[PDB]
Amino acid sequence: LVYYEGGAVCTHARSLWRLEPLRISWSGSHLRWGQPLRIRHVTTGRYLALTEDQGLVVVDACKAHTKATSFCFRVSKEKLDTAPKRDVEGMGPPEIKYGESLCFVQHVASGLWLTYAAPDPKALRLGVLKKKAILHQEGHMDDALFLTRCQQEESQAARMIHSTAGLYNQFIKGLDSFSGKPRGSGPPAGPALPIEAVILSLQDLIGYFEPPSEELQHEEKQSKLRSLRNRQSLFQEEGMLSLVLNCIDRLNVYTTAAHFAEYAGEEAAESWKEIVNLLYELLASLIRGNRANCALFSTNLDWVVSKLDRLEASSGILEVLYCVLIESPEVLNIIQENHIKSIISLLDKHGRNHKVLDVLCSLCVCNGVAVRSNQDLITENLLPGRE
Amino acid sequence: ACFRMTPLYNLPTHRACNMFLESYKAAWILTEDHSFEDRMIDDLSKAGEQEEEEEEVEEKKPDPLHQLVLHFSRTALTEKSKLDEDYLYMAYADIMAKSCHLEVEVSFEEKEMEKQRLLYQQSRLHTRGAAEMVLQMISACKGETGAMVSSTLKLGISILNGGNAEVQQKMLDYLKDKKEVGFFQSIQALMQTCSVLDLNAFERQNKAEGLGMVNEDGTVINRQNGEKVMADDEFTQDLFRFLQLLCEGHNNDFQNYLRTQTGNTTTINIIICTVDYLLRLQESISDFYWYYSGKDVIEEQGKRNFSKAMSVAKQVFNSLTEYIQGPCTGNQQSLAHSRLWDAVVGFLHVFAHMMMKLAQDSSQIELLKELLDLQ
Amino acid sequence: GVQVETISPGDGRTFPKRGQTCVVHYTGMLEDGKKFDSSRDRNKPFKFMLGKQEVIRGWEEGVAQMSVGQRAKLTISPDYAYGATGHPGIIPPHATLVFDVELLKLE
Amino acid sequence: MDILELSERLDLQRFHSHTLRLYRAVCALGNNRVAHALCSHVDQAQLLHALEDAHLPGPLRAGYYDLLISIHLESACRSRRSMLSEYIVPLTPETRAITLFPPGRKGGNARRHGLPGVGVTTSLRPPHHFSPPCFVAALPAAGVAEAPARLSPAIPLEALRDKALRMLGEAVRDGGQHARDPVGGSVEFQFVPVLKLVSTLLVMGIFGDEDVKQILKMIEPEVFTEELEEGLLQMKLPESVKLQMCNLLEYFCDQELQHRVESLAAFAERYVDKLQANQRSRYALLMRAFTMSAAETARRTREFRSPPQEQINMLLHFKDEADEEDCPLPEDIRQDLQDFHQDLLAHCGIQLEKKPQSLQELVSHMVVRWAQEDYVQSPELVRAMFSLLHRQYDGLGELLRALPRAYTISPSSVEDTMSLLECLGQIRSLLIVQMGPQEENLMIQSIGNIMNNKVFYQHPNLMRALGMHETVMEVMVNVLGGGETKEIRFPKMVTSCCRFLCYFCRISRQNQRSMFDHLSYLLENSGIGLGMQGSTPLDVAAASVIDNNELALALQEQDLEKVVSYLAGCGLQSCPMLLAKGYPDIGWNPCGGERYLDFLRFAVFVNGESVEENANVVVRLLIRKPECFGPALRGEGGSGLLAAIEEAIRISEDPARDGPGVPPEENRVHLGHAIMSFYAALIDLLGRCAPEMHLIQAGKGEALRIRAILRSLVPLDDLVGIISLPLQIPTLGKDGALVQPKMSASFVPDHKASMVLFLDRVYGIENQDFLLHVLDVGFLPDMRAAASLDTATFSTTEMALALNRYLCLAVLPLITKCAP
Repeated sequence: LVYYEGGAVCTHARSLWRLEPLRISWSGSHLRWGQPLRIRHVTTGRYLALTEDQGLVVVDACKAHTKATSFCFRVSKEKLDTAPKRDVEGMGPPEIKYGESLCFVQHVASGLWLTYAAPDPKALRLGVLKKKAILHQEGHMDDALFLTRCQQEESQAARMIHSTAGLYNQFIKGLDSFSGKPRGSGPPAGPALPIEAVILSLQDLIGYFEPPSEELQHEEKQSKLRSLRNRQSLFQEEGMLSLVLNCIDRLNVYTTAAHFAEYAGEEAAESWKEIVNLLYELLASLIRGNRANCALFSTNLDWVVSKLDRLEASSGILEVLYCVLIESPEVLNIIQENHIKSIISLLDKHGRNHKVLDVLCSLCVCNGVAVRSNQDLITENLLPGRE
Repeated sequence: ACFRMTPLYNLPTHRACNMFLESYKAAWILTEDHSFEDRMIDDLSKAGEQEEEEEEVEEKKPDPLHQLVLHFSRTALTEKSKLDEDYLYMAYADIMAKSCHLEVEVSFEEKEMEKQRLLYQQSRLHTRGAAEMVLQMISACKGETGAMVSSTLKLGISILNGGNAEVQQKMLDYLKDKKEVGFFQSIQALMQTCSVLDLNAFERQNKAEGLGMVNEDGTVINRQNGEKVMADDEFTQDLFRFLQLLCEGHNNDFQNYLRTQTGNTTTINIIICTVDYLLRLQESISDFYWYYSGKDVIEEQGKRNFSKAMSVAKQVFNSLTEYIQGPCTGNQQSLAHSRLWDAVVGFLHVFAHMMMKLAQDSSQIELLKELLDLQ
Repeated sequence: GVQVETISPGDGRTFPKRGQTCVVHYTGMLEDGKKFDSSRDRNKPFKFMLGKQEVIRGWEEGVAQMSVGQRAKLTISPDYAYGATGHPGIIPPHATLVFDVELLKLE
Repeated sequence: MDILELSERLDLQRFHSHTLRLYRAVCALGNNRVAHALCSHVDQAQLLHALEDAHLPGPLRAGYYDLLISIHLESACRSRRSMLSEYIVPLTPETRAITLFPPGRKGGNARRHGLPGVGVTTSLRPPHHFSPPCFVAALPAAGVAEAPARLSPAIPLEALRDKALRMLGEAVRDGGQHARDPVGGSVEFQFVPVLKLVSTLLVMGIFGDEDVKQILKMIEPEVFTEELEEGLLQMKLPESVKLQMCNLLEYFCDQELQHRVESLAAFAERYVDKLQANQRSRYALLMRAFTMSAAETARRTREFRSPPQEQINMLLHFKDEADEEDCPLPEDIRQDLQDFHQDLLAHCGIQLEKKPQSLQELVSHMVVRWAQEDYVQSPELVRAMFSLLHRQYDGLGELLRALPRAYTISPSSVEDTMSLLECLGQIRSLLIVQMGPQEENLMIQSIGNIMNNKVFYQHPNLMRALGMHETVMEVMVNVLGGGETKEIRFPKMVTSCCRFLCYFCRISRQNQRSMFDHLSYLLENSGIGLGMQGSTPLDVAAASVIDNNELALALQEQDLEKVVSYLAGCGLQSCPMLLAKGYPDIGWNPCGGERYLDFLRFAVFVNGESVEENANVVVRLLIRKPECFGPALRGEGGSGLLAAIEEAIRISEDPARDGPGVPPEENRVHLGHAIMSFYAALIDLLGRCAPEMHLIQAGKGEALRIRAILRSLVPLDDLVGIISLPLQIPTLGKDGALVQPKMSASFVPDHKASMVLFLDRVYGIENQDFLLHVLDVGFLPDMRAAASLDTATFSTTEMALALNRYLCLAVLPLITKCAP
């Protein structure tokens, strides 16, 4: 469904759209009033379309058939459509400007005009900023739409989110297929998982989210930090974080690569550990330095602590927890004795690591504020034993 | 009440001492003038022994003033949700702004000499990144009015006074190479915040002054509150004077940059924003004139409020004039297609009627003169 | 309870009386052998008046049996001592306490 | 092992350093209990040995230094630094002796500065408090959060300071030798810890005059000689060491400023004594010479007629010498002030050799030379050095900014002022840490102690200078923000935070204005207050606005719009705690609506008169959002106000509608009472918004419009019906056991009083027939009821008292008005 909305959605990716002219050649030509085209949602990959059953919607490419998905930009609602323009080679005249032209979107076949539905009862009571978009014969003055540029970084991020979501959902589906089915003394007999693609995507995304070097000059480093924060926020809003968590859970159900192999096979078992480590690293990269993304774990902190004992990705899980604790006071407030004891047990079981001490230190104080309960719990649990 | 007003000798000692503290502070310390800005700037500008090393010429290490400018630019560039107030930045910006200007017939020789001295004093700053720091702080404020942005604007005006082409070029080059929308977004937000005459606030202040209740502490008759009507007039004049100075000298490049920013993903038209503020001010002035229309004689507070409004409108007119002068044809066309005509119509109406009214009473001659100069 | 074993003898004639301040040096160890307190490290003798309840029962009764110049080892069960609640950070719950106490003087 | 083996054993070194870091974290920010616990794991002997140990690695050395500071010194230094900004100077002979410059041959203006940090300081700083570390002590039986807060562990300060001086001197001497085996492996690891300890001790006030002199000589002997070895400033140092030097110089500049303030206070004492004597003599002269000339005599008396502050200002207004003659004071008294002013200007350096010869010159040259010698890579050091430079260049402005925080008190008030200072120190400490039950008990105890203290009443300007109300607001709002959405934490502490702020506004207008300035922010946090029982930030705002026409007129629109939006939301949905408790679901929240309505009442109506400026706006906003009016008065499909009251009475009678009907507090909400109170408050607000008679008479169109709008909203018949509505009355039955109505669940006379006010201000009573109608229907029955209740059993009943108040307040005055 399509809505008019205001707020952070303007910064977000899901408000992004791509214009695709029908002609393949010179598709990058200057847009022209009355030019038929298709409107694609970058992240989902879906195309704006008119469907008899649900009117204005976004549909898949397979369903798109150039009559539902064909739209044109019109300077004025008055419609003559006496002569269709001829196909033109080259870039052509620069008719439509960014941020200046007022454009009405018209569905070519029906001739209907894109417009807001108008509030349904109790919507005005809520005051919600969402106004469903419809195709209507008359519409209103206000229907005119400005077109605004999108940064290359953000467009690339939207496309990357589309591809990553598709790949990771396919991977999750492959896992769920044999979740409860042991292959036995035989193959799993299901579609091969995309292990190499997942590994490469994780590596590329980690490099994508890598923080700027400390040796870097201050202004450039600040610019990189901004870009990184915006990119983290976009991925989070489109839900890649939750997808990573789901993949991690599906992989965690299996204790070891052999236990994984009994369900998926050795050829995936070798990459199991690499994939879990890469997933934890990607999670840490996404949430590192991001207050909101680190705060999200207030709802599920047990998700991180429960997994600390696991050997395969101990360091990655610990880094994730360290990032969360440095960033989010909320987590500190919701800490409990069970979590503190689990971390102390991590010291006992995995040896003397100063990173655990740094985690404990972060628990005590955040941004000039001390948590007395956490301080006292750490003291009472760790110190008196003296071992 | 006066009988109860005790002679100070009856007053307890500690209360009297505190009263003496406030009185001495106001009468003596504030009245005392001490100028350390020029000396401080010279001391910081001087770099010592670098010629003695003779490698410092190849190295070009910053001088102390350059380092301070770099520190403030670092603070501005630092990524933050909000710009925290820095009394240090405020004080140092005041010091530099003072140093630059450091201000009945004058010879051409003399005028040229003062121009040259001001250019040197401005060079002390803009050779050391002061212009870039000013732009960075305006971008950092993100449209929130404050003492920080006031000091930044004052510094910019101080370095730009006389239409310094070199400062203009530095600012424009920095903006074009950075390609950041935050600067003009902040300017637009600041204009939107800039206030106009409010008849309700004027009436409330009049009621308060009329009451003039005695304060329980001591006695304060007719107590006065901070000016409600157009309190940010100094900030408004500073902002529009900064914008004017940027285009001063018929700098077509910066004029066209204000109209549109080609490289940037989004564009803001400062000329149209100025026109909108002028229209709002004109509406306020028209309403306030209507309020005083039946009344035979405007009172003193009304005269002061008119004077503030007309000074602001004068600065706005000068800024628009400076945008279009040179001439800049694009700015001319934009204004021709803007609402400036409606603003001029309202201003002419107010001018005519207030002229006729003010002519009637001689005490209103100064306000009439200001009105005529505004026309 | 309190078990007292003489490390070094005292005078054998002077014993603390109620309302009489006892000045001591002590070194505090848990039964495992870990030291948690010592007045000698601070270099300042610890003074406590008998019968106020400033110190734990173990100290009260054990010093009651001691004499001037006497050095003794006092073993105090948790019941005498801080007990199940313990002394957070310092002493675990249900910890027997071993003290090396020298009764320097009475005042 | 020997801990020195960690030089080669690096992993253990990192682990132990981070262990010390953890110790510091757990004892951080006032956890004195944890500090006492840590005293066992790391003892005083260990810490001192580490301080003196040359062979330790730098991480461990610095960690042990910082651990010592955290356990023993950090909290004390924090409290002292918090107090240092203020300058409360008692009037004593010690204060009197203070002079800008120290006695000598040279003239005060040209006469050489005294050494910083040396002399007499009379400003009040609360003493430090420490507790010995003992682990054999009896465990308090009292439960946690009730026991008094533990003090920081004790450390022998005289030994520590002597040791710090000796170690700093040895470090200076060895740095002079430029040896290749520095303590900690670096000049930084050597110098930084000692300097931090010394600065902490200075701020804490441990060092005396002679040791301050020793430190000053270590810094620079030539400048600080009083009437070879190389000083730290000349040594050549890394940036961190320079930063510690900057902190020390900061302290000494603070001391110079404090000395200036104290000297000014002493001069004020002496000068005020002289001026008071002279003024007394002059008024004796006047009382003798009134016979000579009446007019000039009266003109001179005008002085004594002026308030004392004006008299002082007039007497001091003789600087320009143009107003010299008008000032009555003699030339000698004037000259004393002139000489003091010149001496103060000289002290600040305003009056204008290579060798510095002064702290200001030393600091300025040192900063400039550092910047010239190297491009500083530490922004913290850059900020510190340039800030200190600014102070040296403009001391006088620094004094100007410090003066508002200077206050003079009699020595008699010293003990109470110190108690207040302690309480304020605890409150300030509470800011940094997250709130818990113990911190709440402490905050409440401190607030109660402050209220008990007289200085809180006698010296409100001192409280405003101290910024104590702002601290209370910050604590309150942090607690409201924490768990804001889910449910309100520490309602008791928030209630105390009003009682304090709300009383503080009551004390003085200037306090009320100061809280008015933050009004909006209080209103931003108010949203939860509707659910909140007891005092709330909305009540704080009401105190800020109450009975001050100036503040009411200064009040800005957007605040009223925000209140009206909250009120609408109350009219639109129900509160989620009543549903959680099981209360029957309804559309709207009458309780929160009532809260916002009485706030608007206090805003609009002041001292017996309506403020039309706010009232007209309130009416416009309410008509724009008619949900505030209630589901009754809705318009389409809306039951009238009288029917709403009747339905509320039926609900009150019927349980499962008043409440869940499945209360230790007994304040449990009763829906009928809540609805009736909401409507009564709305009617009262509208009647108060109603224009005044004299405006009506003048014929002002806006006033007529407002009255017509109010009349359209509320018809007269509904008001008369509500006034006629019966009120339950106490009776005796079944052995005479008093059957007495429950007020919180029943219709009450105040509900009728609101309607009476509306009728008087809006509709009025002009005709005998209507007056008689009202009397027969509603008033006379209630008066008869009150009189009948005027018996021994019933006289003190709550209903009888309510009826008497309702009558005297609303009805009887109206009958007196309509008597003709």
